[PDB]
Amino acid sequence: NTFHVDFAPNTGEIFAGKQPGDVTMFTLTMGDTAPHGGWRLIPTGDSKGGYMISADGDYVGLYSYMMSWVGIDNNWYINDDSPKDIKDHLYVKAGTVLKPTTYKFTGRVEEYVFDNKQSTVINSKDVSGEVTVKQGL
Ligand SMILES: OC[C@H]1O[C@@H](O)[C@H](O)[C@@H](O)[C@H]1O
Ligand SMILES: C[N+](C)(C)CCOP(=O)(O)O
Ligand SMILES: [Cl-]
Repeated sequence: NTFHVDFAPNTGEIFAGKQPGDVTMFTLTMGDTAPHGGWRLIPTGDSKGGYMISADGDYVGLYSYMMSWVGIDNNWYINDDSPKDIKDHLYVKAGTVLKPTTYKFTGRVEEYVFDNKQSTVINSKDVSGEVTVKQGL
């Protein structure tokens, strides 16, 4: 089926400290050419509520560009009817302190349709990814 999703950690190195600017932790690309109503990311496990979890026991908040956070529902969502693959990124807010360790994210992605118009889930995939933060000496 034409539904597809790519959840990948960012290739570039991340450095421990107060992040100098917005830094992408993960890249998320999902799409379908044939009809649907929208898309959502439901964080799972210890990612509950939009969080990366460190091997030091720290949660760090993830933010989105394309989608919008609904905490009442614990999901990022975006409503769009179009074939164009959605280019979205999970990132950390500037000034966010990162520690030189391994940050994990688990979730599941869902696709839907509106009739009428309340969410019916057409597809799901379980995304996950990790990013290991380097150090500045
Ligand atoms: O486009 C409808 C959306 O409404 C939001 O409130 C909800 O959190 C999403 O899961 C989705 O149902
Ligand atoms: C934005 N969030 C509520 C999903 C995560 C929390 O972010 P922050 O409290 O780490 O800034
Ligand atoms: Cl957000």
